[PDB]
Amino acid sequence: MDFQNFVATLESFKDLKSGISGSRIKKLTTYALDHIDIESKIISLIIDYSRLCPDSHKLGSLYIIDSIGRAYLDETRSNSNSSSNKPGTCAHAINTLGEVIQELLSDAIAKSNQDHKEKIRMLLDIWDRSGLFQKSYLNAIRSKCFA
Amino acid sequence: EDPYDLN
Ligand SMILES: [Cl-]
Repeated sequence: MDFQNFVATLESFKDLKSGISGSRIKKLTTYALDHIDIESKIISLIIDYSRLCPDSHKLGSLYIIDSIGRAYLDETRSNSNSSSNKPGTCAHAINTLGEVIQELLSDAIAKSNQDHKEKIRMLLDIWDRSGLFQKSYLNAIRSKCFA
Repeated sequence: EDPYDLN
């Protein structure tokens, strides 16, 4: 599997009515765990995909972020690194996703229907409990959309 | 439906 299959895999979420496929998210995530040396490229791709995908797909874009984000997060706690400043590191990738997560969340909650708006709330809970993103960022989101 | 497991 090479980066073109990551792009192709990610491009194929567009033919899925739901925008959700656990097998393919598991492919992306396994790939993300094998190619941290190019995490910056993986990250802006999954960041940009959430900005550009259709409206009913925005939850699955945030599922892909949750899947890669929480596996990278499980590495920094097994490896005790906070290289938030070093490219090619799991610490950097989460730092990158965090700087844009609010803009992604405001847009994803905005363009979802009530069903998907609910599942985004479930996502805010896990991230709040996992420590994936700064709690202050999620609170700004929860205080304006889920309350 | 191949869904995403929230875990
Ligand atoms: Cl690490």
